[PDB]
This record gives sequence, C-alpha cells and structure tokens, in this order.
Amino acid sequence: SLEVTEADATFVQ
Amino acid sequence: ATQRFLIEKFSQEQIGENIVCRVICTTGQIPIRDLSADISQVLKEKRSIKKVWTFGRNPACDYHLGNISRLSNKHFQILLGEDGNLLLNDISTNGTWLNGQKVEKNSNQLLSQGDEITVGVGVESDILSLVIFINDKFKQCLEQNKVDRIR
Repeated sequence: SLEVTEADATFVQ
Repeated sequence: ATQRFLIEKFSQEQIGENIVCRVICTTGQIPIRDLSADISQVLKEKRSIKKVWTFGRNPACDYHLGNISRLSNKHFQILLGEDGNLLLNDISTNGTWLNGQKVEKNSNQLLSQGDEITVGVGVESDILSLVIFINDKFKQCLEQNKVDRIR
C-alpha cells in the first residue's frame, strides 16, 4: 500500500 | 458591536502584528494562509533560525494543500531568522520551483518580493504555483529590531 510521493525518475533533469 | 472595526478590517485589517509572510495560491487549488513569527522571540533568540514553515499535503505541515500526488507531504519549507530577512527551503520529493527556475532542494534561498514557488513539475497538467506575500510592517520592525529606548 504505502503512500510514496509520486516522483519522476528522469535523473533529476 | 464590531461594526465599525469590521469596516476597517475588510478594507484593510491591521497586518504586521507578528506576520512574517503570506502564502497565496495563484493556480486556485489551496486556500490562502498566514505565516507568522513572534518578534520578541526572534530578537531574544540569537540562534541560527527562529521559526520555519513546512508546506505540503501533510496535515502536520504548517501549510495543508489539497491533494496532489506529484507533491510530497512536506513539499517545501520556509525559514525565518538570520537577521532581518527571509529564506525559502525546498523539501519536495519532486522538487521546488521559483518562477520557472528549479532550486536546490533543502537549500536556503534569499526571499523575494511577491515571490512565487511552483511545484509538481513533470507534467504541464500537474504543476501547482504559489505566491508569497511579505509583510512590509514586519520588515520595518525587523529593521529597528531592538529599540534604543531613551531612558
């Protein structure tokens, strides 16, 4: 379940 | 019966009692809130920082937003202290933006007049902006900080 904040994975562009 | 004061309150309530900065959403998503700090505590507290605000989808956060999956519980944080200025600290999982320019997370930045912070970047349809309103009165008091007080 959890609730990890949806964060992109584009090597922090 | 608070009728007269009500007139002055709506037209222009007395702001600056201990008001640091105000957060206003321009994208129309989160309700306006008022950030504040005690002047006596700021002057008396000769430490690194005085009071800091945390903003995000967290009910703990000094600022509670609506519900953006792109934003984190505590998307961003604002710190007040140093001497007579303000600093903005980003703390989002996705990042915090300033007028379109992304800043370094958990990093301190110099306050700006009517500054604005953008969050939830990645999807043009998933970004939220916020405007910061600095209290002129606060700046005036901070300028004098400790009154000489002529004995």
